[PDB]
Amino acid sequence: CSPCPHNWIQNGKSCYYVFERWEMWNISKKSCLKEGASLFQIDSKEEMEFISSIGKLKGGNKYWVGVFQDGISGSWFWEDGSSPLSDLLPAERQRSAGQICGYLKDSTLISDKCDSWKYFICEKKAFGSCI
Amino acid sequence: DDDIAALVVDNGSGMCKAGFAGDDAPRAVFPSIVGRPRHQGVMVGMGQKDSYVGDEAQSKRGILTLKYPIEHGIVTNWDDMEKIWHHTFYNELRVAPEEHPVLLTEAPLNPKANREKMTQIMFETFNTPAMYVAIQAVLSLYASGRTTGIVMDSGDGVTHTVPIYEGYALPHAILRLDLAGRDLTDYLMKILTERGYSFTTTAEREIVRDIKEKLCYVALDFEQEMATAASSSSLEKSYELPDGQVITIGNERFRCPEALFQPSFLGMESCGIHETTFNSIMKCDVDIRKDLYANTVLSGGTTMYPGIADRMQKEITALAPSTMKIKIIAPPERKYSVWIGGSILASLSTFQQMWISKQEYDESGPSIVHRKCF
Amino acid sequence: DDDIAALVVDNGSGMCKAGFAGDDAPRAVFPSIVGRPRHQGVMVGMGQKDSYVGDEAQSKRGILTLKYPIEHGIVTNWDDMEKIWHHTFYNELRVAPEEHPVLLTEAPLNPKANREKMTQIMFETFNTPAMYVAIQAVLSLYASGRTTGIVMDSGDGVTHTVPIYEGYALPHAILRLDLAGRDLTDYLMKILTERGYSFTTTAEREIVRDIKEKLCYVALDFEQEMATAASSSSLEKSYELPDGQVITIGNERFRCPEALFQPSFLGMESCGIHETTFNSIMKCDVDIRKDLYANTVLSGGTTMYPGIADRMQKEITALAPSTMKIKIIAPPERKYSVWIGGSILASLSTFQQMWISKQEYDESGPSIVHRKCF
Amino acid sequence: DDDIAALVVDNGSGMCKAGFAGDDAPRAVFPSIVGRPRHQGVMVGMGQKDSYVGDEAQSKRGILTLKYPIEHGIVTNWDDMEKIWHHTFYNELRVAPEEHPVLLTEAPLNPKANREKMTQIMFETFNTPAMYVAIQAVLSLYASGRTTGIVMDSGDGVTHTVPIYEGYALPHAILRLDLAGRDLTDYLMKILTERGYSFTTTAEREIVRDIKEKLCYVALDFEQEMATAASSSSLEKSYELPDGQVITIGNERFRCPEALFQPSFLGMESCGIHETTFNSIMKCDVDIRKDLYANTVLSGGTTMYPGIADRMQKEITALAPSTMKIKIIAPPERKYSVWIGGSILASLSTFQQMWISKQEYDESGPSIVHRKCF
Ligand SMILES: Nc1ncnc2c1ncn2[C@@H]1O[C@H](COP(=O)(O)OP(=O)(O)O)[C@@H](O)[C@H]1O
Ligand SMILES: Nc1ncnc2c1ncn2[C@@H]1O[C@H](COP(=O)(O)OP(=O)(O)O)[C@@H](O)[C@H]1O
Ligand SMILES: Nc1ncnc2c1ncn2[C@@H]1O[C@H](COP(=O)(O)OP(=O)(O)O)[C@@H](O)[C@H]1O
Ligand SMILES: [Ca+2]
Repeated sequence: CSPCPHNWIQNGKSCYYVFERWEMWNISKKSCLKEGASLFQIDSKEEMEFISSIGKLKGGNKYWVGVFQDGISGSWFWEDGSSPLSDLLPAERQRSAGQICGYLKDSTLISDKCDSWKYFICEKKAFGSCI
Repeated sequence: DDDIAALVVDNGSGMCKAGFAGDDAPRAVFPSIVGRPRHQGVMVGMGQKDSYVGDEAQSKRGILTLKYPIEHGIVTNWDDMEKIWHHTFYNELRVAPEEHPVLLTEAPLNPKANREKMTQIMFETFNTPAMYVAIQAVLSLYASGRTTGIVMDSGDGVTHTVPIYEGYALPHAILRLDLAGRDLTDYLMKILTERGYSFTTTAEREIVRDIKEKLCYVALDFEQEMATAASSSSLEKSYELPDGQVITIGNERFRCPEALFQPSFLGMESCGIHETTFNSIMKCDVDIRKDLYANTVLSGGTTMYPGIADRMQKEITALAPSTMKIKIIAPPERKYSVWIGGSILASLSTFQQMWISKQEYDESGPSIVHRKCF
Repeated sequence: DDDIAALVVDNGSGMCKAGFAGDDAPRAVFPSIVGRPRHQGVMVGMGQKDSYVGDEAQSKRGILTLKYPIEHGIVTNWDDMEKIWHHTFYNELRVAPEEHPVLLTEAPLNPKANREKMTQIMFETFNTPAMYVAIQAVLSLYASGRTTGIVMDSGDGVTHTVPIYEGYALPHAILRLDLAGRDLTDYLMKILTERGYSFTTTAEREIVRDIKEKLCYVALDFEQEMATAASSSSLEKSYELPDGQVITIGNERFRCPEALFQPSFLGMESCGIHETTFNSIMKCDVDIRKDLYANTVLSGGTTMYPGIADRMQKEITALAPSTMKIKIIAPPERKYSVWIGGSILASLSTFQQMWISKQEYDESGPSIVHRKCF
Repeated sequence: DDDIAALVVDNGSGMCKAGFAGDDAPRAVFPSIVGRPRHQGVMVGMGQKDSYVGDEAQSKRGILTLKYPIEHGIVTNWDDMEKIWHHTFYNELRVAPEEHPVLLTEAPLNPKANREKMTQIMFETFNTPAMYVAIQAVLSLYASGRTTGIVMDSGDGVTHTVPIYEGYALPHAILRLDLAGRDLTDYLMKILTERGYSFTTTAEREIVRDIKEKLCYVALDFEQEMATAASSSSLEKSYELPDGQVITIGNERFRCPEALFQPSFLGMESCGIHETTFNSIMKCDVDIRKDLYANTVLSGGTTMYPGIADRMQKEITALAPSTMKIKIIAPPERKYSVWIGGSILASLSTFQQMWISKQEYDESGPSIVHRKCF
């Protein structure tokens, strides 16, 4: 139908879906795949600033995001495997065992364990209009 | 001029409906509550109506208080009730009660004492030329127009199933349910509140009510529906609160109405509708049963859920012997069906003797309306 | 000659305003302080009045001291207060109080004790026929003729937001802000000092008061305004001191008024007017809210600054649901609003019964005014 | 060394109570706020902790800002909570999380989602071997050890009546009440500000709260005492404020607590506690009800005021039928009894399987705690 199938929010070119439920990162990816959506990846601050619009979604929830970490290198990429700019990348802890692809907790990107459950957000291109 | 109509007023638990006979549907329908400022306090001037409620309360919402003088569909009080009747006549109908006959309608177990009082008001204060006392269950049936079948009537306060064979309702078959939309909304509130919303208030009451009526639906399979819910994108539907919050409502929509099917949600021991239907059937003769099964009729506000009909056929068919044919029917605007039947009976030229008259009030007293008449 | 006028004395913190009910605006208006030569010094001759204050004090500036019995609206001491009243009646009004029923205004959490005291003075010393006492905000609200809305009142001493539904100030929602008015001027003296000016004195405070009212404005954006300031050819405006000094002003301009929006300038913990409206908004029912958002009015002298309405609208939407409509209404001569409210209510012949009589005063004591009336 | 404690931590709205199971009382208690200099203003050198709160802020009172992640019991924000827990174990408990299994308690209607979140934090950040999260109400009831009865449980944020029959709490029966100690504290400042005083600020809330406990008593007869008020010398009892000031109190003393009986004071429509209990009792079977009447247990916090029991007995006697036995029981120091329940529950060896484990977390995710257990 319209630029976004229902229950999706549009921001410019993109369409976003905030999942009702918790899924694992990989799992949500498969789920996202079903739609033909992807996980959301944040190319710009502008897009990141839009996240706040999640804020109305009740409370902040952690939301799985595109960025993934290699493990040996620990380099952060998105599913497409581009490089996030500095702004996107994660924050530090003293140390421990474990770490995986980022989520979004409200304002800022974060990292966690995949095995854990988190809400994921998917992104698709809106049917951009041409005349 | 000459000729007379019958005023058809059904004194609903929540919403009373009244009109003229011959009308297809009630001219008036308004809240049946009483309400004031809880806070009050005070002002320069007034111009307020202390406890109209009515339309104005509903618009009123935040300010006012609600009593229902007939919550359990039973005139719990005469003082307020007169007010409803007064409002109905003068305000909404803008008829003079002097001119026309009225049919009041009554809830099913209405103790023969109140009936006399119902009558005495109409004669005494109202001074109607004549009035009839009706049983709303009946009037609903009258509207339907079918002799045999087993109809499920779920309204606001109460749910019944009644087998009907030629036209006579077999008393014994019937069984009562406490549950109806009345409970449903409360429940809706309660589930809503878990998530974090708090819908404690009366204003909030009405908000909850709105949410269920548009929003809520009945599941094909209760179990499947939960399971789906997890994946379910769809269920997520938004509702905008009057303030401007937007609150999201997935699962509750199906869970709420489910209660009718499974009363234990609400903590009713009582069996769900389907068990009800089966039971009422059993109670009757083996021979008759087929007739009911073919003709099941739905009725009342609570029956309006889309999906009910298919669930019912699904449910019943499992229960019933594979031979027996099962049909389900649901007339389109059933909620009104009570008023409708009332309307019809009232109008009846032929039946007119049935109406209760001023003299009869005098000689026999109001009790006449109860005895060897309605 | 007959009939009577209501003497609507509004005892203001800084300014007494009083006149006759029915009048469009306050007749006579003057600063409430008490002052006498601090220095004194003697002379040959006399012909100075010890502590009139009033107008004569203002031009008086260097010579006099000040004293506000009415400090925070609340009448702290009766003796001076009576002096004000005597002056008001006799000097400005030139009218003898025995003749006219009078309504007095009083501040928000004014204790019962003082209210009674107010009555004693009005009856005993003045011997007016009857009095009424009023609560200033309601008089303001009365003046408006707004049944519903959420209003910002900002005057001299205190700033409130009260939502109203049906002419009812819902007590709970209301909140107070310490600051107004005063806090602006003092901040104004202080921020001014830093530049190198000293405005410590009383005369100087008067000077300082002068500047803010003409000089100051509020910004579209604090952050943006601050950035701009460096360029700002504009802000630089000059103010000539009564001695004849000139000063440059203008980063000051926006900043002082800034206080209301972010009290931390003052060091005030409390939240901004904007957030204060929001807090109040939530306090009310969700249902009521659209009404409030739609009807927002600001009241009081502090509300007069140009630009506020546009700012407030902007501030509030940012708060608000997005869907919801926004309106900011500001009536033109609002400062006088309280007095006007004084005049209308006072002037109500219909209402006249409210007027408190010496008979009640003697029998009931002054208390009758407080209890069951105003 | 072998065998293990259960770390029983009680995340209260205002206060956390914590310590080892089997412990007669919680060892450590401290406020739940977050607090860093509002003013700040730098200096030379630091040494301060940005927002420890707990004990130290309380001593800090003038300086600091207060926040409750735990506002209405429910944890709104994880970080501060992470902080709160960090303090709990390390600073106050001086225990290490890895060593001991921990219980955690929860507000009544807690969203599942946060349950997994709570569950998440302790394992991940704390790296506790195993955890249990229990419902505070349930622990309290555990503490009583009363299989049956009806207990009135009034703490800080909320008030409940929970009928209990045979170790089961019947969910339909139990109603809520927003009003609770927090409202009382706010309430009391307001009426005190009424006469003289102004207790706007955070410190002042603490001051009033101090007044609140020592000062407050319930009145035998609301009406009567007011009559008593004029004559009463006794009421006048005096309090000295943290500066110099010594303030007088006395009518407000009873009046504040009055709210529990009359919620309207605070603007609450809802029925009083006496009201609440009756309704809840009616909710249950007639047969059972005798039980609740015999056993009514007080609980929490707000129930401590002397003389509540008899008034409570009185009100209920009035409500009840004449025959009925009524008995009120209030355990001597109930506030803790929430924590008490935990200590036992945690401490239960037999029960020990009950605890949630790292593996159950690991397989199940966190939700195992929520699902099919606590
Ligand atoms: N379209 C609808 N869908 C679902 N429920 C409805 C609908 N319309 C009304 N209801 C519910 O049914 C009730 C009205 O039905 P009614 O037969 O008038 O009940 P009663 O006769 O017992 O008052 C209302 O309480 C409402 O909650
Ligand atoms: N035109 C104006 N622009 C800005 N501020 C004003 C204006 N007129 C009055 N004020 C300020 O508002 C105050 C008067 O408002 P008012 O409502 O009378 O306060 P209050 O009722 O608390 O005494 C004065 O202290 C003055 O500083
Ligand atoms: N001795 C007492 N007398 C009166 N009130 C008390 C007393 N002790 C505590 N309180 C009040 O009860 C509250 C603590 O009770 P609690 O059951 O812990 O509440 P919650 O569990 O909701 O936090 C405090 O807010 C306090 O104001
Ligand atoms: Ca993108």
